[PDB]
Amino acid sequence: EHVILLNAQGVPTGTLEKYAAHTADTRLHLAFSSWLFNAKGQLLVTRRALSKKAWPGVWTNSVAGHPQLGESNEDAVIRRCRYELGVEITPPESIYPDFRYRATDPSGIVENEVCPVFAARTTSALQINDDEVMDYQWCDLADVLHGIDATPWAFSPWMVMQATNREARKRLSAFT
Amino acid sequence: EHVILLNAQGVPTGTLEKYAAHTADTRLHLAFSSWLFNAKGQLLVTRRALSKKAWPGVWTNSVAGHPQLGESNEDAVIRRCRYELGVEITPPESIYPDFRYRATDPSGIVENEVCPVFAARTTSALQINDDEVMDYQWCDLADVLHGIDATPWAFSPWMVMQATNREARKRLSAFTQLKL
Ligand SMILES: *[C@](C)(CO)CCOP(=O)(O)OP(=O)(O)O
Ligand SMILES: *[C@](C)(CO)CCOP(=O)(O)OP(=O)(O)O
Ligand SMILES: [Mg+2]
Ligand SMILES: [Mg+2]
Ligand SMILES: [Mn+2]
Ligand SMILES: [Mn+2]
Repeated sequence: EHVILLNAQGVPTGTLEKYAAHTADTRLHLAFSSWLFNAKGQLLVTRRALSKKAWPGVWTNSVAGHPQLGESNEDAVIRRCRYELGVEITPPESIYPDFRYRATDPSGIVENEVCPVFAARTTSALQINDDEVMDYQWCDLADVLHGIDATPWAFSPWMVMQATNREARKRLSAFT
Repeated sequence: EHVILLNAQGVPTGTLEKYAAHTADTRLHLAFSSWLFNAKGQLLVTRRALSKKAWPGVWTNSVAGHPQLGESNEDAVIRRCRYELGVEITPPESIYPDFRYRATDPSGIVENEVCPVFAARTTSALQINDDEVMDYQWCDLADVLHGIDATPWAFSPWMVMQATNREARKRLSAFTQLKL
């Protein structure tokens, strides 16, 4: 498992093993983020396990990860959905293609990522991997957005940025 | 370091070392909770360190803990503000003296408490103890209660229980006024 190093524009230039890649000095690399809703249209919010190297125990959007060499983003989303949440989904759709971001977690670990965002529908029940997810909630995107809007700090900075982007937010609410 | 065990009545019967006291079988014990406001009237919200035995890495109100033998609840609040936040405060005001709660944390640790709740004002800078607190925010009370109303699952339930109590809530409003 690797992350794909990106140059100034997003051209891959190499790889690092995923664990060695996330440090206090994390270099720019490829990523994705996805927002999952159920058939009923509830938003799935997850809490990252205490063993995640970056933002452990943080409430965030449904699923995020790092596409591997030669892997489509949509495939990356599907893979991590199965891996973290043991869940099957509809074909992921673009919600925030240009999302890119850098931040530092309370322990000083950095994530530095070009991160296209997607939305999709689960088509199966969840089967949680507790090495990745320590908790989750099915809720209403409206309340979730109220929450991000009221107390952003209660949530991952990445989740907050995606939901604060006008386009992404409008797309998530129409997805719903 | 211990907790003060209480019988069915809220009456002390002795003590138990703190760590050992908090398990899946936690006995009723004495505790406290405090909501801290700075001079501006902003509420301090904190994120419990990852190493906390109960609700590690969870967002909650400013400070909480266990009064020790011979110590008053109010001196408890004061000591813990110093210990966890390194911050001095005004005399803790009682805002929810009869709060009592039981809850199981994401890993099964139970907390079972008689937990009088206080509010105070800080009178010094923070010196966060990262053995106890991994993150904090200064914010507007109304915002926090909106976050609490919207996604209550994103916070420790104790903060939520205390905050949805009408009088404790009104008392907390009193501390949002600026004060020099
Ligand atoms: C970037 C947006 C956030 O760091 C996505 C990375 O997700 P993460 O869950 O940390 O990666 P994995 O461990 O591959 O799931
Ligand atoms: C009861 C309200 C919550 O469990 C107070 C105990 O909180 P905690 O901060 O975990 O106690 P200490 O470890 O003594 O600080
Ligand atoms: Mg992930
Ligand atoms: Mg405490
Ligand atoms: Mn990464
Ligand atoms: Mn306790």
